[PDB]
Amino acid sequence: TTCCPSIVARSNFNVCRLPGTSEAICATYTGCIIIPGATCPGDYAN
Repeated sequence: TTCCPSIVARSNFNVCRLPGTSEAICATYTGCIIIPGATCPGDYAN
């Protein structure tokens, strides 16, 4: 599951993913995170 710290970060993440870039690279690129669960925390609400 991906969780993002802000709207901007999510929007950036989604563009990063368009060419097929791995989630892990898009995460470090944007500040979004990958978690094994489905429940994003309050400080990664977007």
